[PDB]
Amino acid sequence: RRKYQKKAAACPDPSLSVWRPDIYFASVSETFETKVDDYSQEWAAQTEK
Amino acid sequence: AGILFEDIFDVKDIDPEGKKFDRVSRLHCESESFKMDLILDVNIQIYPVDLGDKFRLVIASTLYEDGTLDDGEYNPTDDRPSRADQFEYVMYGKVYRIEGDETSTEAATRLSAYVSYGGLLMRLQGDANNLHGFEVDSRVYLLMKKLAF
Amino acid sequence: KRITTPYMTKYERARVLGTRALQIAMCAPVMVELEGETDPLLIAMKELKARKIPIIIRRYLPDGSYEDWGVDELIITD
Repeated sequence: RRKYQKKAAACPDPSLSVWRPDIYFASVSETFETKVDDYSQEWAAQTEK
Repeated sequence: AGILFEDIFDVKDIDPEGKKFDRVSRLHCESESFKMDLILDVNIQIYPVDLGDKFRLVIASTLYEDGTLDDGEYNPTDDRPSRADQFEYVMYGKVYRIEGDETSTEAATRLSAYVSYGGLLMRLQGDANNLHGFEVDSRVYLLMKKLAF
Repeated sequence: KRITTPYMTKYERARVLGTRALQIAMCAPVMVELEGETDPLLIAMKELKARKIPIIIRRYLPDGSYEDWGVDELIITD
């Protein structure tokens, strides 16, 4: 019955539902992480040269 | 000597893009001893340049030719006999971009230099071997003097 | 067990620097070395910079629970 972990039992909750945003650092929203990761992919290609 | 660059240029075209700012002429040039171009803005009331005028160009980091000291502060009341002002037209401003056509390599053979002399710009594109001392936000002098031959 | 904001919000700073400026005025004891100004708010704002204001803040949660923060503990922004 290990497919209760292959199929995840739910989605993992957001980092603002768990781990409230004023106390736990880097608990940002899930569209803010995509913006920061796209910018860290672009910056590491434009700061290289 | 704190001479970051020194060459002899020849004006081939004046303001081809056609923007015509007052008191300021844009001077596209080519070089002689290097393989470079030059896109410089002058002040045309005081130091007039026409097309077909050769003039030597010096970009230096300090004006004191007795050692690189790089003071920064402008004193009109002090004059030293070791200035590099045997030239005629002297500007001052800082380098704001350098760019090149690198393809996963470092310092490709066509490097640029964008200097902003208080508002008057400059593009000195050429080989990377001739533009070593240009770092970004380095405050360099411009020194030019009209040749006649 | 105190899990609230480590930082001092603007309303916190308003009430602290207001009461402490009235706790400088009404001939109350001043607690910093000064140069001779005459406005209570400048005294109470130069005491916040020097971590000298001794106030405890009862941050009420909506239940009725209160946490006791000291002004010394709260990181003020610059």
